[PDB]
Amino acid sequence: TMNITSKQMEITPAIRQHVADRLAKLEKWQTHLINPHIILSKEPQGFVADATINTPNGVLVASGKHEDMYTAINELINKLERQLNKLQHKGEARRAA
Amino acid sequence: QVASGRAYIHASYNNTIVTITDPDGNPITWSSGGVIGYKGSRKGTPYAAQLAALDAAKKAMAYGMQSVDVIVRGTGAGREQAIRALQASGLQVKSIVDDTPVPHNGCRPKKKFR
Amino acid sequence: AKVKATLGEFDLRDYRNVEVLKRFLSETGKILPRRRTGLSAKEQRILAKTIKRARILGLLPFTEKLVR
Amino acid sequence: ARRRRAEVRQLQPDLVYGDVLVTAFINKIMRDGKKNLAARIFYDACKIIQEKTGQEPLKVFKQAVENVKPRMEVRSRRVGGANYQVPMEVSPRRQQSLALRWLVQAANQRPERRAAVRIAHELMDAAEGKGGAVKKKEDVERMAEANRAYAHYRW
RNA sequence: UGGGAGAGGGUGGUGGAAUUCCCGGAGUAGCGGUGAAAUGCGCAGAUACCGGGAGGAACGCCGAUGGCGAAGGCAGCCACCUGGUCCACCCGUGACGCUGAGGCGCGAAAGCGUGGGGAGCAAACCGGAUUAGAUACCCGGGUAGUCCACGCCCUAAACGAUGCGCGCUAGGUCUCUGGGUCUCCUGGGGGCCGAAGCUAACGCGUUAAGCGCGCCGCCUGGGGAGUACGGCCGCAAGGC
Ligand SMILES: [Mg+2]
Ligand SMILES: [Mg+2]
Ligand SMILES: [Mg+2]
Ligand SMILES: [Mg+2]
Ligand SMILES: [Mg+2]
Ligand SMILES: [Mg+2]
Ligand SMILES: [Mg+2]
Ligand SMILES: [Mg+2]
Ligand SMILES: [Mg+2]
Ligand SMILES: [Mg+2]
Ligand SMILES: [Mg+2]
Ligand SMILES: [Mg+2]
Ligand SMILES: [Mg+2]
Ligand SMILES: [Mg+2]
Ligand SMILES: [Mg+2]
Ligand SMILES: [Mg+2]
Ligand SMILES: [Mg+2]
Ligand SMILES: [Mg+2]
Ligand SMILES: [Mg+2]
Ligand SMILES: [Mg+2]
Ligand SMILES: [Mg+2]
Ligand SMILES: [Mg+2]
Ligand SMILES: [Mg+2]
Ligand SMILES: [Mg+2]
Ligand SMILES: [Mg+2]
Ligand SMILES: [Mg+2]
Ligand SMILES: [Mg+2]
Ligand SMILES: [Mg+2]
Ligand SMILES: [Mg+2]
Ligand SMILES: [Mg+2]
Ligand SMILES: [Mg+2]
Ligand SMILES: [Mg+2]
Ligand SMILES: [Mg+2]
Ligand SMILES: [Mg+2]
Ligand SMILES: [Mg+2]
Ligand SMILES: [Mg+2]
Ligand SMILES: [Mg+2]
Ligand SMILES: [Mg+2]
Ligand SMILES: [Mg+2]
Ligand SMILES: [Mg+2]
Ligand SMILES: [Mg+2]
Repeated sequence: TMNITSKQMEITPAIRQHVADRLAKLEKWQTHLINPHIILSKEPQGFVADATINTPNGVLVASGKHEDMYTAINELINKLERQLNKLQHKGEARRAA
Repeated sequence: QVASGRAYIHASYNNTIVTITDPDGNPITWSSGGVIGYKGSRKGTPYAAQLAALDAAKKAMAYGMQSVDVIVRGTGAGREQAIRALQASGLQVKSIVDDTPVPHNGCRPKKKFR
Repeated sequence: AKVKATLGEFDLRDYRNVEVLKRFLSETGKILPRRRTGLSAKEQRILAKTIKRARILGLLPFTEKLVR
Repeated sequence: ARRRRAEVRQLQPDLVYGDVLVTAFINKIMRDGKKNLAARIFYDACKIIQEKTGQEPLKVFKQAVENVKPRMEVRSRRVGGANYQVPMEVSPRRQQSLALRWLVQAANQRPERRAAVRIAHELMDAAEGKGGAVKKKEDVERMAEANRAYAHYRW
């Protein structure tokens, strides 16, 4: 199941749940999101949201950076979406010749 | 019943059909990848053409067929293999003429062919 | 084995001379390339034109099946 | 692997028959590097196949090996958007291995209680074309025969 | 005045290959189609094969790094009408020249009007797949249209992204077409590689993007915008 780490930060069950809510955007692709891991951290210049997820066709590893934590969590999701979609459709790329 | 005839091999990228005619041109029997038992793209293979030419020639021989003229149409995979099989069949093969139809730039082809 | 050589003086504009002309056709009946007729540009054009007229007349084929 | 071919290891002949093959088959009986036990079971089996069938362990075993040798098999190769099962001839090295592996495996699916008995039996049944090991070969051989159409797709 | 090559243009005829449909025959369990399938077609007899017929459209080989045209473009074959262009002769005219704001004509395709025509193809549209979804790509269908006549539209990566004419500045090689004293030379065209030189570089280089004169058109930061308003054109779409 889904695990979130807050590194050198205190975050609420609210913020935690909001992460589950943004991550669910990945269920769109209808494949097994296996032991997804979200990490939240506050660098000098803004927050960082890292995630590492394995699916039947591979791994999603990506990282968001923004002055705003919520905005970084989103940028994380985009990077994850793009990778996941690249995983799911790259195989179709060469059915001919 | 007739001793000599014709064997037409229609060989396309999806299939091989072989029909055996009389000398005048009328069919006595025929076969194809479909009749020999395959569906789908397997019909288009050389092993498909092989069973088709055999099963075609075999049914003919039972009508007293003995010598054939081989006519070939198409540039499909299982073409050349189809010819092997007619030779190996127990049939004579007096000739092998390729009469694949080609236009002198006629009708516009479908899109997939441009 | 160039065709132009294996013949004596002949008319390139003579469309009724089937015996000369029919040598420039592939066994499939097609007009042969310059590399096999040994013709130059200028002459090869006169050839093709008179072969075509000839096929019109019935003297030459438009196509022939390939025997093996 | 990537650079040059692999070299088959030469096995040391077995001291009850001097036979390169009995060695290999012993090994495939061996769990946890306990070779002595692996010999015992094998040899015990031979005693059994001598007792229940008055003819040579060696002669018997060697048959049940020839009868489980797969001559053709399918190996997969994706072409386009389908994973085709391609028919392929099996090199004698692999033929042997498969035969040995299967014999042990089939035997270890048998219901008789002691390891020595099962081996003895699977070998008996396979020398006579019966049993899981031979059944594996046929399944494998039918599978390849069925897919005869894709033979020209072979590497 | 002699000659030349060429899918240059217009009209009228006219040949064979193929596809489709119809008719006849013969034959039966599938055909077709994809990466794999499915829709679809097929025992109410399809596919594949033979013979007959109908109709439209495009002209395989020749064919080319080919040719012709100012450009758009132009290709089976025949005849007629007709343009451009090159060569040789050095015969005639006597600067009659170059460019060209406006104007006029021509202008791929799509599109439009009126009337034909309609085999194949195919926007729209239906359906099958693919896919997370798939208003697509791939598959089965399919109407405009694609074709002809006549009249419109007037756009374009209408490109060599290179305005026209003249003169001058090494050559090497391939090629089309002339005329020679036909080894070879001399014109006109099409490519390549390069001297000098140019150029931000890339590259250009007697087919200049080199060195110069004449005339024309055009640019002056990106977006907003080829939009608005006005005017002119157009049946509309829309154009300037
Ligand atoms: Mg990191
Ligand atoms: Mg797996
Ligand atoms: Mg098929
Ligand atoms: Mg087994
Ligand atoms: Mg009929
Ligand atoms: Mg009936
Ligand atoms: Mg017919
Ligand atoms: Mg003079
Ligand atoms: Mg002028
Ligand atoms: Mg003007
Ligand atoms: Mg126009
Ligand atoms: Mg038009
Ligand atoms: Mg139109
Ligand atoms: Mg119209
Ligand atoms: Mg649809
Ligand atoms: Mg659907
Ligand atoms: Mg669709
Ligand atoms: Mg379609
Ligand atoms: Mg269609
Ligand atoms: Mg129709
Ligand atoms: Mg209309
Ligand atoms: Mg309309
Ligand atoms: Mg261009
Ligand atoms: Mg030009
Ligand atoms: Mg411009
Ligand atoms: Mg100008
Ligand atoms: Mg200028
Ligand atoms: Mg010359
Ligand atoms: Mg000359
Ligand atoms: Mg020109
Ligand atoms: Mg030149
Ligand atoms: Mg050219
Ligand atoms: Mg150059
Ligand atoms: Mg220099
Ligand atoms: Mg030069
Ligand atoms: Mg410059
Ligand atoms: Mg501005
Ligand atoms: Mg406007
Ligand atoms: Mg516009
Ligand atoms: Mg206005
Ligand atoms: Mg303009």
